Amino acid sequence: DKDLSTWQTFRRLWPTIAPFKAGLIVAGVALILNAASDTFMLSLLKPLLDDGFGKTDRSVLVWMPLVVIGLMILRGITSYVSSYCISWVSGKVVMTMRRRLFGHMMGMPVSFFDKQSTGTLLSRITYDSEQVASSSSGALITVVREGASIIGLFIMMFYYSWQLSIILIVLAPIVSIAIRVVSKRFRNISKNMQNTMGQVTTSAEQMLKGHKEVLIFGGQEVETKRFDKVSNRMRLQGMKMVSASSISDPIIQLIASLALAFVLYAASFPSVMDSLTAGTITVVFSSMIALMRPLKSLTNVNAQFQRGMAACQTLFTILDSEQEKDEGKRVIERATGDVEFRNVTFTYPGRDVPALRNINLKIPAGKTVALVGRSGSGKSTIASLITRFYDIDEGEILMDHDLREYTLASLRNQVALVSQNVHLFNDTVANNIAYARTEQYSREQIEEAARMAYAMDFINKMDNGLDTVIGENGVLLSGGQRQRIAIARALLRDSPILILDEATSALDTESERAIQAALDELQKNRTSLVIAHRLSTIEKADEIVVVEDGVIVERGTHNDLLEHRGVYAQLHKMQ
Amino acid sequence: LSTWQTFRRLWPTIAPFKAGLIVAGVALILNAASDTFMLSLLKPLLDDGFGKTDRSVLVWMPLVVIGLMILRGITSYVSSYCISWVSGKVVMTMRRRLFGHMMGMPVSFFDKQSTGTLLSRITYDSEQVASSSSGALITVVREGASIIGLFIMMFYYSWQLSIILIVLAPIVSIAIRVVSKRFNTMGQVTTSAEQMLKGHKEVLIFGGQEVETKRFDKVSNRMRLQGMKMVSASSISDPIIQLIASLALAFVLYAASFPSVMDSLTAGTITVVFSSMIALMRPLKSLTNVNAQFQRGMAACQTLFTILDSEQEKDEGKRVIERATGDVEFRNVTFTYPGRDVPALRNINLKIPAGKTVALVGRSGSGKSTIASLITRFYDIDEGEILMDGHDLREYTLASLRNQVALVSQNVHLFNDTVANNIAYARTEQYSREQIEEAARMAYAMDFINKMDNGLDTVIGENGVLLSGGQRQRIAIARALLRDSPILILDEATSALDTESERAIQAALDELQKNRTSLVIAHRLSTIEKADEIVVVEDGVIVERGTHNDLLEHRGVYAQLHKMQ
Ligand SMILES: Cc1c(/C=C/C(=O)O)ccc2ccc(O[C@@H](C)c3c(Cl)ccc(F)c3Cl)cc12
Ligand SMILES: Cc1c(/C=C/C(=O)O)ccc2ccc(O[C@@H](C)c3c(Cl)ccc(F)c3Cl)cc12
Repeated sequence: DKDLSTWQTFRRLWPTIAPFKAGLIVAGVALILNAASDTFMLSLLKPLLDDGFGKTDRSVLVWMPLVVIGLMILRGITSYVSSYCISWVSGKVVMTMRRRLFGHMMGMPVSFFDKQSTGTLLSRITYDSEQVASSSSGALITVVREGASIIGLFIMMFYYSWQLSIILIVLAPIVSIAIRVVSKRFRNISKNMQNTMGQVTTSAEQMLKGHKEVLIFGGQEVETKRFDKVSNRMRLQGMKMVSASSISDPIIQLIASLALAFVLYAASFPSVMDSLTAGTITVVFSSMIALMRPLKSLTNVNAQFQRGMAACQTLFTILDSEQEKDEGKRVIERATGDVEFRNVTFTYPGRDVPALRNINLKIPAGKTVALVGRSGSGKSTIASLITRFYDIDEGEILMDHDLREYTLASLRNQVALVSQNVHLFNDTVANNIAYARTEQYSREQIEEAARMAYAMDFINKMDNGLDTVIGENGVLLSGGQRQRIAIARALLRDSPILILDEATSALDTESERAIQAALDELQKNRTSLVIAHRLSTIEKADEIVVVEDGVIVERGTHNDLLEHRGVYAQLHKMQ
Repeated sequence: LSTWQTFRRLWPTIAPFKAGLIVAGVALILNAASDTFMLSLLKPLLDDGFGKTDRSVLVWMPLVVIGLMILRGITSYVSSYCISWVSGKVVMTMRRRLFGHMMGMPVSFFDKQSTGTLLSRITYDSEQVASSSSGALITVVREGASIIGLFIMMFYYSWQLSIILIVLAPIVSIAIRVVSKRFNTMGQVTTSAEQMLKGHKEVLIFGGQEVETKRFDKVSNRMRLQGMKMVSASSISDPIIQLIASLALAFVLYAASFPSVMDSLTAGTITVVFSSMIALMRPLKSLTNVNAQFQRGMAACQTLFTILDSEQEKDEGKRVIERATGDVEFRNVTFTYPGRDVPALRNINLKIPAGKTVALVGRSGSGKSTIASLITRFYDIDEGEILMDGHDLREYTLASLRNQVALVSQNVHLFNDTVANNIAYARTEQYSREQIEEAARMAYAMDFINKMDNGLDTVIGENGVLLSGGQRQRIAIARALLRDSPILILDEATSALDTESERAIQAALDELQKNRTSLVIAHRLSTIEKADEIVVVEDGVIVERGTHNDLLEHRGVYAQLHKMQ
């Protein structure tokens, strides 16, 4: 199962890697020469013992130290080169994975974000994309280098004492099965301790975060005894974790030791020790010893690699997720702003009570309409629907054509959102007022935008004034100032359809007559949809609609609904 | 001086277990000795086994190797188990100590530091200390035994070559020094992605996909460059070090050529001498880096002694109250958060007559929440006096005082356990499951509990991954209801009001607030208008108050405040 899953996942990833195939190829050749350094250095023992102590000083003297120094230079160079090439390929593929995930997540449905913590996604894309590369790199390096060295060593063993090698080979399958069984018995118990440590973490974190309810409700004994239990289980699982390998390693090298001691017990018998010499035994047996590390490394590569692909899969699924549905094909430059809800009903995902039902309303160009009604109702939902954050279930919302006929980009350039909870990207004030159009709007343009939004009183108080850096997640700006900055954005862009949210707005602003003048100047021109909560806007609004339980129950003018004096006057009395 | 004083402050926690350390130490000694005895055997094999003596190649070697390997494996297993046992015991003792102590600290301690930082103190630092110190001990003993076991063999089998190597060791040391000396962007990646996911709403309108894509491009590529840089630096270091060592060894071998030397050497003598020289390269590497790891361990440990030496909140109150159906009163209370010098609360006087619900409204940042924080004595005041039943809150022992208050807030933490057990938190045995279940429906929390797979015995699993914002709130109400606490503190600033079933929560509050003292940081219109007294807070002071004939018109701020929300 999992070999197949991991291999299809890998064939998915190879497109991302193939552009850096040159780096891969180079690293591989360097690894080959690296393994040959070691092979050719172990060969150097034969001429040393036989000739250099068969009465010849030239060997030990002139060249042997020279060749060793040169081989070590070669080893170091192959080492550094392979290291660098692999680290380069990995850096590239990791960064590529990350740009893919970022670009994709940016284009996801809003439902995807309100539901998931920003963190989990952020953490996964930084950690997993690095792990895929680490595991893949290690696996490749192992196969190449150590599979080259086992070849070198097997051939050398066969040239020097063709006989002894086969005794090792015939022993190989049963030794392999023995080692594999011993390995599978004990060492495969990381997740046990991962669970237990997750419990340690959970207890500690619940106590630290919920410190205040522990204090009020007096659960110190409960939390304590709980930690006493889980920490001891964590201890015991750490000890079982070590015991696994403490038991499995000596056993395994003992098995290999038996195989080698049999080979050596044949070294004493006459048929083969006659042809051979004291220098050949040395190189052959040292080859066999050297082989133990490559064999160990190679028989764990599937573990390493399948792990890498198991993380690559969690990245791939995020990529496979469905992005925002966008099939408009219609584009509009500077819409007029004639927005009409016809028979709109809509229920948020997962819920079972519609946030809106049979909603019918009409907003003509250049004029405003206030959505007042019991807090918690669907006026906010109405606002959210015009931007296609959520697709209605039944009916149709028209802009001049159904919103879903329009490209999301074109549809969204028509809409300007002014609320207190606007996001302040950490950057200059000017670049926050001209978020994604720094190239299109002049400095004087931005200056006048901020002036007309009655924001310059608190900008001129900044450190560098208008070029001061707001952000750092918005500490430097209060809400009454965030509103005016949002208003500056909207004035600059001069979008044809405004969505104004005074719900979250703070009317407790030392400067709110200025916020009111900014709004008056903002909405002179264009269609406006206010989730109203101010005396000023409901005073000047062209139409007031009263919403409860996702239904429009009364429509009319302020004065006409007070002459009427029905539900609107009930709200008037209440607020 | 500090690096060792910290270890001696720590040694008391370890000394109960020195019994394992010494056993591990002997095992390490014998392990080094086994590895040395095999290099010893190297000479008999060659010389004797091919001084025309199959006696050695059949008898000596095949069985002595197996014996030595058995001993090696057992010494390894034993030292492993001993060190692991002691290390587990100390990390357990220390994690338990830190959990208890941190829990006993005041809220002033938690405001400064992140919760995740304090969690790291328990999960990692406490393990890193024992890790680094265990590794220090093992390196010291094991490799300090191997180094001498090898040096002896070296000088014995050929004093000539060995002194030649020793005379070179100083220069080699200085050289490896000079090169091992030559041995933010991640924050920008996490930030560039996090403030994208934050402003996804603002990125979709204004069309900020392009500018964000290229911002990321920049940041990601910059960290890729940094990440390659570090590995390149690390990579080059060791090749050069191996080259240096190999130079010295090649010179030694050029020396073995001279006839005065070679004559002493045999096929086996030189073999084992150079074998031990090479083996010595890993003891030396380990023995030069050991004090660095001890340093980092003891630094992590003095971090935790900084935590342990901090003081737990003060509970000198010797007064107990079984239960207090009584009023809480603020008498000219003034407060300033430690570290700030502008009082969050100036001269304040506030009465919450028993049974009555006093709803206090105030601007989001104001000291309205500070009041409810003061009643439970999360912080002590600077001037004034808070009386519960006409006696200073500080007169009481904190346990009794907090038994009288129940907190209800959306963000109330739900601890990984059964729904039922969360409702009877810290008093699971006291209340019968009938009491619990009644408390559950009385809070309208049952509408969603039976939907759960095991209902009331379903466990909130994986740090609270199951429940909704609005569900936690009804569970908190159930907890306070069941406990039936005289003083109700109801936090509605964190409430998250827009929910699927808010009428349920509202009626739950209706039931809870009734015939019970309630002090609510109110945002809801309903809990406000049907409250006994409304109290406005502006900055550190109270501006104006009002009942039901005054709720009609307030002199101060209430008009605009009510108009905003
Ligand atoms: C020692 C060893 C490990 C290592 C596992 C670990 O260290 O965890 C892993 C896989 C192996 C597969 C075959 C095998 O066959 C023996 C006959 C053999 C060969 Cl073919 C060559 C040289 C030898 F020395 C031996 Cl003994 C030994 C193996
Ligand atoms: C190889 C090595 C490391 C390791 C550094 C690293 O790996 O980072 C660290 C410190 C050293 C100090 C002296 C030294 O002297 C050489 C001549 C020597 C001796 Cl005295 C004994 C046996 C030998 F095999 C060698 Cl070569 C070598 C050292």
